[PDB]
Amino acid sequence: AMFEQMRANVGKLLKGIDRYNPENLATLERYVETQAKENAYDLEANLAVLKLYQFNPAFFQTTVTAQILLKALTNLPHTDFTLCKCMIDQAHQEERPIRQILYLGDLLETCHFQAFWQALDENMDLLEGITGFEDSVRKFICHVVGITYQHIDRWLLAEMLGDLSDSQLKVWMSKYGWSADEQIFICXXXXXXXXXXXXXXXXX
Amino acid sequence: KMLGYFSLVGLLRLHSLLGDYYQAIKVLENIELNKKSMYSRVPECQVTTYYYVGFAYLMMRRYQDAIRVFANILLYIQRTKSMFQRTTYKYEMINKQNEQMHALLAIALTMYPMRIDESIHLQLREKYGDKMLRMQKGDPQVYEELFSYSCPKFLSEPFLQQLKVFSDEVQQQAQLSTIRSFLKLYTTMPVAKLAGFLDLTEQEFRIQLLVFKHKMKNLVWTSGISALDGEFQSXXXXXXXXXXXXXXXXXXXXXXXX
Repeated sequence: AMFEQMRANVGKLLKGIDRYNPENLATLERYVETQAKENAYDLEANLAVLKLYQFNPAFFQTTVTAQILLKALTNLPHTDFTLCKCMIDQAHQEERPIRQILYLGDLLETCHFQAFWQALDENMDLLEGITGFEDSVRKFICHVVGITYQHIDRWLLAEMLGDLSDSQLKVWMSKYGWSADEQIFICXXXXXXXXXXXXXXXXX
Repeated sequence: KMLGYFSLVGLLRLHSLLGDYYQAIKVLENIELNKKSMYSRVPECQVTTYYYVGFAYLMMRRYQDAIRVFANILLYIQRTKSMFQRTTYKYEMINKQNEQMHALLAIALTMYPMRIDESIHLQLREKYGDKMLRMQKGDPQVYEELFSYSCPKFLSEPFLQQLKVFSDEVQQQAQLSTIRSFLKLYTTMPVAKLAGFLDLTEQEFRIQLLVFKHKMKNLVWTSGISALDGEFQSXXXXXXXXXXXXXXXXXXXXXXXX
């Protein structure tokens, strides 16, 4: 679709110095919109966009910036979200809704999943166009769960994944191969020589 | 090419002051050039390069690279705790700049290892020593207050550092270290003891959350957490022993050679 069609041109733009010309923002912003709708992704292009905004303040676009940050979050545990923050100055991070989005990201980074879902205005405008946003977040959560739990309450996992029905929970357990148990099932000679040498050294 | 390298370093610094983090990092990556030309031309240039490297390290998550570059620019306490003493050849203004760089490094330096060193630094000032004490205490209330009082030092341009971002990030890492320091080592631990210790942390509910969160970090390991019981459970050895023996021998060698 559109993402694949723009990919070549954007890649070429990023290979050269035109990536520093704000006249190319219109093209890069439509590219970001396509990433959201098709659930496609291009970090390099998104960082280039943020850079263009920082260098040419008058072009700062709230929606595109918010989508870039939200998509970056969908790429956790990778450093995407942190890199984007490095590309936005304090004044802009403090503006609505960038401030709110960074706050949500903070909940995810600090792994406060229940708090995240609670604070997440499910009917938030910016989220509607970001295809698969909620499921992408769940993948990160399952990544963390697979690392921090040996066993976990079935009810607790569903809560952490955004208050899922038992049927929806089953989808994620199936995806990572977790199964319920009692509950959901989730998960000489050389040395001697060395001593001899050490001893000799000590004696000496 | 030394002059060109200096131009790159200055330009990179300017970009950092008014410039994005990644481009500056790339410039730094190109930037390093043989030591010797810099040494022949002037004492100071090398110190400036070291400072730039330290800044890059600070921007970088790792504090290790910056720790080395800063010590070379200025003397730093070595692994095995031996004093590192720097040359005084560089011009006095440059030396003052180097001292400022060393003061900046303390922030990187504390992260690198240990522990309570300010011997090279003047005893009288409470700005750095007080900060060291607060870290030793392990209580944020003192740490937070230290930032609050020496708010002025952090600010020193204002747009460039509008929000104090780096200091806050550093403090949050600093708060976590003490809890890991108990570092488990107990097969099974009473919940109440954990609660008493986690209570000190600002969030009351953190231990249910703060304890599980620590496990996710992996700095400290918790066993049986989230259990119905509610009580946490907590060749290789030979290798460790051999390592120690090696260190002992090394110390002896240095003694004999001396």
